Amino acid sequence: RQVIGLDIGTTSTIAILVRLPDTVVAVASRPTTLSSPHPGWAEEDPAQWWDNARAVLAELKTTAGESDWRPGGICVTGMLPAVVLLDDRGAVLRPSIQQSDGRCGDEVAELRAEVDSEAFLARTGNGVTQQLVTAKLRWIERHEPAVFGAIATVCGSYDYINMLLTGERVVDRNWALEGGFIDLASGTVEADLVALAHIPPSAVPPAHPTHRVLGAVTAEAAALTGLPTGLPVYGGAADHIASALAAGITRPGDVLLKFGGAGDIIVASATAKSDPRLYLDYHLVPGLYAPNGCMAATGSALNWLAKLLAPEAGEAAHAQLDALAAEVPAGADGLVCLPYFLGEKDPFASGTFTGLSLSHTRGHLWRALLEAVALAFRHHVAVLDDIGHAPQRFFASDGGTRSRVWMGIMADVLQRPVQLLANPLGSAVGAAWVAAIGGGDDLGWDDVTALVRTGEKITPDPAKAEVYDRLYRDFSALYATLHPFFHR
Repeated sequence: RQVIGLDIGTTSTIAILVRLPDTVVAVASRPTTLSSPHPGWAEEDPAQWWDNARAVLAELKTTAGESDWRPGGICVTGMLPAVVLLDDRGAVLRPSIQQSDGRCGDEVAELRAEVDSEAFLARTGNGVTQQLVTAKLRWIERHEPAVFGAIATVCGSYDYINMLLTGERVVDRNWALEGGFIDLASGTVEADLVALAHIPPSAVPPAHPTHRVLGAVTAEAAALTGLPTGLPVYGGAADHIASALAAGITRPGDVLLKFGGAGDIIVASATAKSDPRLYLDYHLVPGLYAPNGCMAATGSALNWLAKLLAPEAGEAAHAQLDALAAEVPAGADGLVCLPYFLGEKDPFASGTFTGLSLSHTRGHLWRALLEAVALAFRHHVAVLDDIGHAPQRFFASDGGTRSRVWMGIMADVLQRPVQLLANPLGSAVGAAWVAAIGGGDDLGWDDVTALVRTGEKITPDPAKAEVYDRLYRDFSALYATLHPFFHR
């Protein structure tokens, strides 16, 4: 029994064909262009998503061949919240504004001055930020009133592709929630909330939950994509959440730790409870929420430091530095690092190394950074705990998992077992799974992990709890001490 996931990614459009329960029959990809017409702008062409999607779906069929082509449902995921504008005829008004876009600081300031940023965050479980569809909408109204006045539909990237597939008009709950349109209490688009963006409430399509069938592939879209006519299409899926699912975050208390360029932490919870510190999403798993967080400098901060410390080491840099840090005690001999090189995610704090002496070596520096990143991950976990999400079962994925030293450090700091895994194909897998569970009940959400490369489960050394606890206390006190100085 066969199923497809499609991922409308930021620099890449990826589709996979899975034969259940545990086989990836085919993978297709295509590059996507991130434009920036002015500094801090991040835009994409929704017509390239669609062209990418047609190519990659058709290639799936061409790769697997007709004799192994029997797809039974498709789910589309991608980045969010992207802002796509359609006029009354369904045509794209201007290029899509991506979530990394930075053009709307002024409107964020107004929004923040015009509503209670806490009441708001308690309401939508997301903060008043440039990532709100609402902030980008206010910017457009003031900078491109003609675009603004022509808006019949505002939606996200994968919502747009789904419309092209089914002719339905909806958005993912999660696009609307991250976007600022949904009240957690009601789980629906609120007039109230749309009004803030000064668009008519008709301009935002009804929200739709990922796990439910959204519609079927139309005749036009069968033609353009190769997909069978009438193929069931599921709700669109938020990319980072589908990634959490694929990593096996399916039960309340499950936590994913993503050692990417920027770090993420994603947790499944029965508790919906916004917090100034952590953003909220619905899980794909019905009934669950997915509080999540991001840290700006993670693998990026290591790449920076590896270049400084192993200038002409090439790729071996990390391997070489990992080895040095290995020979260095936990806590790095009194080194304490704050890892906020782009800021953190509150203020504009900055990277700090302290406790340095002429005895420290490149290994201590590398280690201190390794430990600091771990420590920031710990802090999130403590926050999750505080809010009542009860973090307990831990997974790590992405690039940093290739470092046995880093992961040993992570576990010793967290003082819980950490299950390492590889999930290279990414979010597309979380998406195939949604359609997998919709086309029968021979499978649980649970079962996704047959599709990923689960690896070593690392146990902490309990004798390290006492040093990392004190380091944690130091890290915390370093930041509290340097706060006033950072906001001088």
